[PDB]
Amino acid sequence: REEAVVWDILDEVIREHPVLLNRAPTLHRLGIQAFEPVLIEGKAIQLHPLV
Amino acid sequence: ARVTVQDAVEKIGNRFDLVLVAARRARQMQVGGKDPLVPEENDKTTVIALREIEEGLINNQILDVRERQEQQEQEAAELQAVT
Amino acid sequence: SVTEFLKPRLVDIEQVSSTHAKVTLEPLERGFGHTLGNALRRILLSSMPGCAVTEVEIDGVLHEYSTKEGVQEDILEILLNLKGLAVRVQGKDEVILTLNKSGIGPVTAADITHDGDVEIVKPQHVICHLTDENASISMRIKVQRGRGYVPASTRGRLLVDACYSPVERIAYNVEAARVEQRTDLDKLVIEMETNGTIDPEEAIRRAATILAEQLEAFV
Amino acid sequence: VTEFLKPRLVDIEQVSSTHAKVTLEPLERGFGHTLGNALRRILLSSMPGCAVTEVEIDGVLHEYSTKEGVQEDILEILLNLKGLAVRVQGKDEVILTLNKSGIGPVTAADITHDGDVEIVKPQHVICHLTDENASISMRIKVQRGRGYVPASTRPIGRLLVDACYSPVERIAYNVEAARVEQRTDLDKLVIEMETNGTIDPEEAIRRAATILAEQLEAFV
Amino acid sequence: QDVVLGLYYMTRDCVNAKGEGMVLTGPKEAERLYRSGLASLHARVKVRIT
Amino acid sequence: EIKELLKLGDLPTSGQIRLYDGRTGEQFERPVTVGYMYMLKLNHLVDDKM
Amino acid sequence: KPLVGTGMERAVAVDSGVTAVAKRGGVVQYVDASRIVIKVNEDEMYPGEAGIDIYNLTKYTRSNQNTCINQMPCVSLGEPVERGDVLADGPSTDLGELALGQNMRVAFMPWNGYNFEDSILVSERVVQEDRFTTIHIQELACVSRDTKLGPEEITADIPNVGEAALSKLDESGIVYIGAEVTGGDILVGKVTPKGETQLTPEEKLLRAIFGEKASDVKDSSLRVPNGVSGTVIDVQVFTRDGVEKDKRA
Repeated sequence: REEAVVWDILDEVIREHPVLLNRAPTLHRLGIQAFEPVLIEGKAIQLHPLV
Repeated sequence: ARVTVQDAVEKIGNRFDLVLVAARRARQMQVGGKDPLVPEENDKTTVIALREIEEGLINNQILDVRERQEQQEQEAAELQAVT
Repeated sequence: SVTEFLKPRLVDIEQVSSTHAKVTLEPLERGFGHTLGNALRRILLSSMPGCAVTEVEIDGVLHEYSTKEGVQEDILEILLNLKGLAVRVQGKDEVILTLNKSGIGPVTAADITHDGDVEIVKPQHVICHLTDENASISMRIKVQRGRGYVPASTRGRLLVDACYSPVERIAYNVEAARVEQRTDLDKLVIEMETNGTIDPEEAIRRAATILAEQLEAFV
Repeated sequence: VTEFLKPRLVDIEQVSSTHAKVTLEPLERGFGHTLGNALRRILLSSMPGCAVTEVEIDGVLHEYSTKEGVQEDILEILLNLKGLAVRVQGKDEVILTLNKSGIGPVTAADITHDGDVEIVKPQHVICHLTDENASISMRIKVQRGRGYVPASTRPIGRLLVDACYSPVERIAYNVEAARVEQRTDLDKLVIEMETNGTIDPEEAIRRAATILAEQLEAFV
Repeated sequence: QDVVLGLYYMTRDCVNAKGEGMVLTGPKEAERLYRSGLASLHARVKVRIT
Repeated sequence: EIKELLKLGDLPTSGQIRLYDGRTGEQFERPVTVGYMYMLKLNHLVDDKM
Repeated sequence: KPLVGTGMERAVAVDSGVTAVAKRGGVVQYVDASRIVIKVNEDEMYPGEAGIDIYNLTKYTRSNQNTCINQMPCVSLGEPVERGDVLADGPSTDLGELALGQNMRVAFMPWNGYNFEDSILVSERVVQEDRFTTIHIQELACVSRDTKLGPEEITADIPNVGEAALSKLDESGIVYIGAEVTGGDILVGKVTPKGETQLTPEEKLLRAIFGEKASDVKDSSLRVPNGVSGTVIDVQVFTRDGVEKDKRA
């Protein structure tokens, strides 16, 4: 039901829980790297420009 | 929060034993019985363990000594109630 | 019920030594962070009441491309040191100061004559160095009250760019905030660094006062 | 430093009903651009409007259908109403009603007068009729609001139309030189705004300044 | 692609720009000048560096 | 012929106009190219991919 | 109507069967949102049948890629037309010219890195005017298979859900036309007599003792795929002979 209290729980748990981002053709080891999630309103991953 | 682990790896120049010892500390802090030795700043057990290694008060040997002492205390106190 | 917006509050003001600070405002309306930051930045680095040296004359200098015997610093270096020489003066608009010294060692700002109501905020500021005991330096500086930055190119007298404005460096950074329900908000984080004449918070408050006073004919 | 001058409204060159030209004078060095940019941002961002929100047509269930005798699709009618301009004075919300019959365009003027609400563009075409025996009886709900409010974030007859609570449409400012008060180096500001007609330029400028002052009131 | 273009545009010199040749006491007032528009971003000057 | 069609209107012939920034209100040097390109919306929507 | 085309737009639009080209020239007589009537000219009128053309426009219908094929008239009443002229323009067409998308004021310049590799920065005006809004028509179907343990029924009586989930469904267990359904709701509530097992060691007796009636009524449902909202624009029911089509049918 996506209440108003679940979002606070999600914020509490996302703090220090790295996630792995991995593009399809992982040619070399850099093709998969971990980032700390930041909650973004939308439907698309916002990926740092440098990587 | 944490950005890097380079100081911790500098203190344990293996980059892999660091992961195992930090995992053991986080497990001990999550089951956990024990409590952080560094002022907790609203961080999960992983960050606490890595920062606590960064301070230089834990590595494999210190943790092993602590576990041995805890087992000795359990043996003694459990023995006192028995005999 | 259609006019009130999220009124910002200074949620936190962390700072460094009193010449530097960092002011965080949160939560600002969508896009209000940029307008407040830009207005405050422009007002602070463009027109702020303040005074600083404008023109200095040496006893034996007649062109800016000149030199004095017995001084480590040439004319350009000493002009630069005077450029950042922070000075505070009372209601007097323009006041002339005198500097005389001879003796091997640095020529600190505090060694300028203390007569008058002029107050110096950085006593240990280095103005010039001299090596020869026989050589001497005698200087008179002119500080005036102005309304921003006046490069010398705008038109034995040597001119110095008048850095009236107290703020040395100012920059703002708009970051995303969050509220219980709304998400697309702004968090203004002003990063201010003054010359020491006034505290950063006092400078921000004076800038806000000026900008609000500019709007007294509307509100 | 005799302290800064205080800008004040000097003129309003109302070129047309929709777009006007406000003037502010005097302004010191730098203050012209700063105030102009701040007012542009405030004006474009936040100004109360009266965009349509809900429409209840009698013979329509959803917006993806058609009514016999109406040239345009229903969704076209909803879009045209989204384009509508309306001004109310005494109420946060009002429920306009429209009843028209006979061949010919259904202009906004056919909306019942309800004198408290003024339609600023009577010629705004909403829909066409084809035959004399086709009738439209649609209830339009208009309410006060601010910014852009999509239909998603907020019976089966009701059709929800995206709100566009923004009377302004184009703000342009240029700083000029005004040799006034026997003094030079004083700039005059001109704020040429083009609204949809649902707000007076003087009120818009005053409200923008009020918002900016309230925001600045945090640390004054 | 864009960071490199930005830095390349920043760190460059033309023969003459606004406020060419003036002497600056440090990077901070250089930024203060550029933001206020007194001297162009690319103008040969003399700066005191630490 | 593109230049001629530009010149028929009041628009600049070079095809580049001077754009002021929305946020800071300051001018962009190096006037930029501005026009009306015909853009499409491809049938690859994020909610069909997320 | 793309500002910079190639002149081939009209040929593509008219040739493809999306627009309603006029078979015979004449004068339009009655044109509403779903029909165009052409009064054939005296010259072109065939000897005999009279014989004025009627064009039925195809309103919102599903396409092979979940897109809406919508034909709308582009002519006003009393407007003459010629043979080969365009009367209604289909999806992504304008006055007989193929216009796939929109055109909008574009400016080539790096903007704070928000267009780093090839990304595009859109002004909120484009969203406000709803000029890239696209209608997608999605078809959802539930089947009542003659499975063992009895057949399946499309009744509205469903367990494990109160009247709140049944609010949109009518008395016949089907959603109203025009309901503003959202993700996770029930479209066509079907419950299968093909449900769950018979009494085993007083299963039903123990359920009655507890206080809850667990029956053979097992809840299937045709629920909208999660996260998809929209409006129900049509409901079609197909029934084999001798099945006693329900009230909604």
